[PDB]
Amino acid sequence: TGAGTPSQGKKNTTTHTKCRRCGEKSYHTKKKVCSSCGFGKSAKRRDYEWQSKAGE
Amino acid sequence: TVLHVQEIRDMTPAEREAELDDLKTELLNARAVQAAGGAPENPGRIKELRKAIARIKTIQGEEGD
Amino acid sequence: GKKSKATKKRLAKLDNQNSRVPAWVMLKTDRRNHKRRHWRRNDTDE
Amino acid sequence: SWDVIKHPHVTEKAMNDMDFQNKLQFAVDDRASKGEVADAVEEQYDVTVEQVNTQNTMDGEKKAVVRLSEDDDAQEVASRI
Amino acid sequence: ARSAYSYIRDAWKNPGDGQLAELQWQRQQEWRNEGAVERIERPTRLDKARSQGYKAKQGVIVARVSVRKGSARKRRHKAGRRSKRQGVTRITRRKDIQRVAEERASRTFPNLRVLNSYSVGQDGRQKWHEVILIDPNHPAIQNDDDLSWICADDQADRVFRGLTGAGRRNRGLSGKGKGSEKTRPSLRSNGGKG
RNA sequence: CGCACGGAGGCGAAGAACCACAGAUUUCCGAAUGAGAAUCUCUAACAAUUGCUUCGCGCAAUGAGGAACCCCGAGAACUGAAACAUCUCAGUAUCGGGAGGAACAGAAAACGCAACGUGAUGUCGUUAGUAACCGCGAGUGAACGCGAUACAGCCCAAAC
RNA sequence: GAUACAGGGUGACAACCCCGUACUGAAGACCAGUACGCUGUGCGGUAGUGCCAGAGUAGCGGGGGUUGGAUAUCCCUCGCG
RNA sequence: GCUUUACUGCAGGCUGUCGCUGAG
Ligand SMILES: [Cl-]
Ligand SMILES: [Cl-]
Ligand SMILES: [K+]
Ligand SMILES: [Mg+2]
Ligand SMILES: [Mg+2]
Ligand SMILES: [Mg+2]
Ligand SMILES: [Mg+2]
Ligand SMILES: [Mg+2]
Ligand SMILES: [Mg+2]
Ligand SMILES: [Mg+2]
Ligand SMILES: [Mg+2]
Ligand SMILES: [Mg+2]
Ligand SMILES: [Mg+2]
Ligand code: NA
Ligand code: NA
Ligand code: NA
Ligand code: NA
Ligand code: NA
Ligand code: NA
Ligand code: NA
Ligand code: NA
Ligand code: NA
Ligand code: NA
Ligand code: NA
Ligand code: NA
Ligand SMILES: [Sr+2]
Ligand SMILES: [Sr+2]
Ligand SMILES: [Sr+2]
Ligand SMILES: [Sr+2]
Ligand SMILES: [Sr+2]
Ligand SMILES: [Sr+2]
Ligand SMILES: [Sr+2]
Ligand SMILES: [Sr+2]
Repeated sequence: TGAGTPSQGKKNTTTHTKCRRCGEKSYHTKKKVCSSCGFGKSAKRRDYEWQSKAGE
Repeated sequence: TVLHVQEIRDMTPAEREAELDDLKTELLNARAVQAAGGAPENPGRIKELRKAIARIKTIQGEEGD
Repeated sequence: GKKSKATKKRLAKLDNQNSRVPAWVMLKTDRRNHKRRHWRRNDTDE
Repeated sequence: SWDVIKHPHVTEKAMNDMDFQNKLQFAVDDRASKGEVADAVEEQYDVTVEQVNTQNTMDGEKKAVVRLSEDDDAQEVASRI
Repeated sequence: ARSAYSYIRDAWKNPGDGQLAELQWQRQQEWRNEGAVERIERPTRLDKARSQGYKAKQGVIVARVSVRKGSARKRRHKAGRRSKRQGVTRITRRKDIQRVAEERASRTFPNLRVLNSYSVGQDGRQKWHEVILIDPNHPAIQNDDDLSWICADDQADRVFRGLTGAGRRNRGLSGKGKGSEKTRPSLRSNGGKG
């Protein structure tokens, strides 16, 4: 079986969904954690300094 | 337009609560004629009915019911 | 798939957003729905 | 605060229920229960409600199919409003 | 004449001698079976507590904190590091055990502010420090001409910003002259070379 | 009678529109705090951690956000050295915690143009690429003083 | 015309067509709950008195980090004091 | 990337010593 086109057919699982906190389609319904804002993981909002260039 | 601010303040707390239910029924019956797609409408009155209900509710808060 | 009440409200909204820009807006602005989403071609959230 | 009855649902299927089954259809608030829809209809129209059937429409609203008693006539109630 | 306080002070000069030696051997057995942060009604060292700012008043709290002995509890590099940065065993932290104690205490009490702390001994594996904490919201303090300074908005979370005496001493701020070129006004202002 | 020049209709001399200040309203999720949940639901709620305490959540505090700035911790490598290990990049990037409208510092167990002198602290100019460091290689690098800015000095512990 | 010839608009190059612009005046915010003023308290000096004046500290040693800090930086850690 | 009696180091194991640590 090829890792390409024939392995794409099995992809019917729902993981990333609309988040209650930030509104982005990043709430992993199996992990109960948001990959965008960190909802489910932290009380604080997920922000990182590398999301922008060092001197910006 | 037909209902002014001074006229609502001249009213007693029980007259406002009575006028509120009167306007809510005129609003529901305007929305009903709009639901049927009727022609003998008045687009400017359905707009005023909402503003008037707001005015009575604002006066109810101001006077302490 | 089984939808929840909130999921239904969102899908309901997305369907309404899919209607055309009314005939009168064209006359008022004196002359495009950029959020045109198709069930097959495009993809919604969740 | 929110009102229970928003406006009456008047379509072809709504009229069939009114003419033949004595049922009045309403677009109600999505937080309202079957019992709360029953009470509000008995108060705003002065009728006796027997059964309420609710459906959450693909419009974001809640549609309620309200059946009246034999004493009341749905065709007569919908004509005055 | 000598104060009664001066006797508690003179006893703590040598905590391994006299009556205090027996008192510590006994008290530590109970302390080892207590928590990480334990609120206590009265300070073990009254002289030191009063000297540091403690008053037997409302809103003045004291708590004993036990922190582990030794160097850094550090993980080895999981990526490429030059010989210099390949250390695990001999690395020590830049904050002293007293400061780790003050911080653990202030977190257990999110409304209170750290006034000061002092050492109350150690065994072979842990160190104990008692921390004097103050309630900035209690009127018993908001009216105290000696402690009301701690009620100011800018004194909020003061321990975490190193504004404690143990903080300022660890930041190399003791000396006013030679040796404090890279420490004053702050370590961060001097590019972290202190 | 928004963007927005339509149609129908409406509002305004009972002074509307519009602007300023103040107030009313202000759904659900959200630190999110009764419990659970992809913004909904289930049966009275300061959840959790604390201080005070009538020891009752009765009175209070914390939580999270903010462009960067600020303070306290953790802390690379590419690179430079024409290789490379100390060194360098650099206490930089990045990470953890935290405050403010600015932070931090601060009234000498100072300085040490050694004096019959200076007199809290930041910062700016200079001192100076000087002293000092360094496979004494490449490189690294202050301070006192001076001229300015602005100035402001106080409270405990103990003795009785 | 001009204490106004800054700028813009207006069917083409506008001081004088329109908004503005100089002049004069008003308000809010910041400075600042600061300065000044006031109330209260009470500054200071002589002689006598070994009454008081902050400890794991000052300091020493083992191991590290950091710094220009070199024997002579600052800090952490273990032991001693 | 990988190897080793390549260079230099870092974990880890073994071992002495100091602290915890006391009476005869
Ligand atoms: Cl604190
Ligand atoms: Cl001088
Ligand atoms: K390197
Ligand atoms: Mg459709
Ligand atoms: Mg159903
Ligand atoms: Mg390299
Ligand atoms: Mg600064
Ligand atoms: Mg909840
Ligand atoms: Mg190279
Ligand atoms: Mg060379
Ligand atoms: Mg350097
Ligand atoms: Mg000097
Ligand atoms: Mg170095
Ligand atoms: Na699709
Ligand atoms: Na509707
Ligand atoms: Na705290
Ligand atoms: Na609002
Ligand atoms: Na609260
Ligand atoms: Na309580
Ligand atoms: Na090279
Ligand atoms: Na190479
Ligand atoms: Na070197
Ligand atoms: Na040492
Ligand atoms: Na240093
Ligand atoms: Na390879
Ligand atoms: Sr599968
Ligand atoms: Sr988690
Ligand atoms: Sr962040
Ligand atoms: Sr497709
Ligand atoms: Sr529809
Ligand atoms: Sr806080
Ligand atoms: Sr001065
Ligand atoms: Sr002294």
